[PDB]
Formats: sequence, C-alpha cells, structure tokens
Amino acid sequence: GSHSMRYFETSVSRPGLGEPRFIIVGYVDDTQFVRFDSDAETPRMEPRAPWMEQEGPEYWERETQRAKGNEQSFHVSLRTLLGYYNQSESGSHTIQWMYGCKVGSDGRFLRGYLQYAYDGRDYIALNEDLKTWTAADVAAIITRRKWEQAGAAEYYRAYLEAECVEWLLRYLELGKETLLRTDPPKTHVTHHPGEGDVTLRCWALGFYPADITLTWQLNGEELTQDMELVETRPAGDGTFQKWASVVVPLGKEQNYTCHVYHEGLPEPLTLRWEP
Amino acid sequence: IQKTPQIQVYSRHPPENGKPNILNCYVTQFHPPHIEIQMLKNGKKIPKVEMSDMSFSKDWSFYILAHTEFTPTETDTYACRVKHASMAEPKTVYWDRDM
Amino acid sequence: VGITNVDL
Ligand SMILES: NC(=O)c1cccnc1
Ligand code: NA
Ligand code: NA
Repeated sequence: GSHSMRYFETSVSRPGLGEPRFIIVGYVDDTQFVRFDSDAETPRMEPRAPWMEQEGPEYWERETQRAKGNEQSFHVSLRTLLGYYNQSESGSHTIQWMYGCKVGSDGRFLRGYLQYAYDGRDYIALNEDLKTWTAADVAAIITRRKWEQAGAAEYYRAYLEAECVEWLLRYLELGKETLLRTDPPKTHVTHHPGEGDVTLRCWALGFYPADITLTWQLNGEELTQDMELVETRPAGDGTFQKWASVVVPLGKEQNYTCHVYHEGLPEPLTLRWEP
Repeated sequence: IQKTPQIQVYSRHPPENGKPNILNCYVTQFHPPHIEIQMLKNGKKIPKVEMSDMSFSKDWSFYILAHTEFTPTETDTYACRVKHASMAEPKTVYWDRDM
Repeated sequence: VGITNVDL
C-alpha cells in the first residue's frame, strides 16, 4: 500500500467514415494491465501485463461483454450530447470517462473517483462523498437530473467501495512479484558549460512508481526560480525518467546539491556534480 | 478546443556509440486523440515502430509512447515527426543525447 | 474489473 486501480474509457465519433472509436485502458498504479480497442480485427479486452495473462476465458469473455456494452452506451451518449449542445451530426466529438478506487497499506477502502469529459473538458463528476454530482455546464445539469432519478451515484458507489477494491486486491495478488516493488531512482549530475556559466543536470532513471520530486539547493535553500525541468517520461521497460537542471557560475558546481524524493527511498538522496 | 502535442525524444538507457538501445518518442498534452507519429533515421522513416495504447491525464489530455530499436552513433540523426489536427505542418523533434 | 456505463 497505498495502491489504486484506474480505468480510462474514451469514445470518439467519426461521422461518415464509420462508427465511433472506443478504447479502454486499465491501470494498477502506473502499470497498464488491460486494453480494449473497437478498431481491432476481433475487438476484445486483452491483457497488457504478463501477470494478467493467467486470467481465464470466463474473465476475458465477461470483460469483453462489459466493454461492448459501454461502447454502445457511449455511442448513444455522443448522439444525446449533440442535442444538449444543439451540435451538427457532421462533427467529431469525444467522451472521456475515468474512474477508480484507492486502497491503503492494509489495504482497505481509502478513496473512490468517477468523472467525465466532453471534447477535452469536464462534463460531470461524482463528488468525494460518492453520493452527489458536480455538473460543469448547463448540458451536464440535464445528465445530473436524469442520473439523480435513476440512482446512478448509488450503483457506482457500490462498485467503487466494494467490487472495485476486491478486484484491485486480486490483481495486486496476481501481480505481487512486480506490482509491490519500489525501484529506487538511479541518479547522476551531468555538467554542460555555456556567458561563462555551467548547466547542471540532475538525472533520475529506472524508478517505479512515476511519482518523484527533484529539487536543486544552495546552502539549504531550494532554487524554485530559474530551474528547468522535464515531464516524468516512461523508459518503456516499466520504469520512469526525469531531470532537473540549473545554471550556476563556472567553477561553483560543488555548492549546488540535487535532492531526490521517491517512495522507494527510505531517506531523500543528496547529490552534486562529481569532478 | 485543440491542444498541440508536446514531444520528448530520448533513449531508454544512457546512450553509448555502437551500443544498441531503444529510442522513445513520448507525445503528450494533445486533443483530439487522433495522431500520427513517425520515427526517422538520417531523414528516412523507420519501418518497425511500436506504439503504446493511448491513455489520458487527470487534465483529460492524451499521451502515447512510440518506440523503436536504434544504435546511436556520433553522426546519425534521429527524430520524431508528429502530425495532429492542431498543426498545419508536422512537428519534428530531434534527438539530443544530453536530454 | 470495470463498471457498466449509465447513458448520459
Ligand atoms: N502483454 C500482452 O499480453 C500483449 C498481447 C498482445 C500484444 N502486446 C502485448
Ligand atoms: Na472528452
Ligand atoms: Na520504449
């Protein structure tokens, strides 16, 4: 612990060309474990993690049928939102749904989440209480009123608090040999000269999970300003990478230290350029 | 509501000349999801290029990883070329072994 | 496993 399971369902309309594209991607923490793709020759939910491959034909048949029902559900939703916004039948639009549940170190139910987007923007979201809804616009108010009558929050709450948590614990057991690992960052400071200044670049490689913090310090104080930083990128082997650079005066490299924060580290790392 | 793809081109492992590696092209922060990614060696398209399944961020923007096998040399040029609706011309990002 | 979507 702590661990979470997240599903990402997306449907994109393609008027004229054919039917909308429907994709599902499932994650246990930062590891993808399932995928569904309507554009595949024989569309079915498939494993994306070799520890998921153990799951039998009854599991895959059940998840394929669930995926195919959602695909049709979002095909109707796309046509419904077209009437809410009074949009034309010739345009491409997207619906995104992301939902999940977080478990603790125990692991018992911590947090649950469920929300939608239309054309890249918030549409409707389930509140932290898993009981009430937050509509983002006047169209989302129509959906909220309909779902309040149908008791949609109660149906989803049961899943998020119970069904979601028991399946995440099963996948955590199936994939324990790798899912329960914390690969600590492999760090090094590179030096690059320039107006008589030097670029110091603190690297963090081979870490898992993705959540990391890289900071530069000068005499106990963090250099928030004039600090370049890249987005955490996947190495493609299950680990992540990140770097943070600073521009310091030539020959003063020993005064700057890079501080690394990762759950895989008992204490934060401290490193500098090594001549 | 269009968002331009942001690109990072980088090796899986610290690069060494004449040691085979994997070249990544990490494309993020785009909308709509439809995208075309090319990987190039010395100006010509790389035939075998693996793509990950597209997911999206908490900010709803999509992301995807394209990867191919490569053998870095001092002289060879590596790039990632991305075509997306939000751009009138493809965006190309060249591989820089220090980033 | 995931959940069944309720129509918007
Ligand atoms: N990981 C997998 O099971 C898998 C199957 C088919 C293609 N790519 C990955
Ligand atoms: Na959307
Ligand atoms: Na890769």
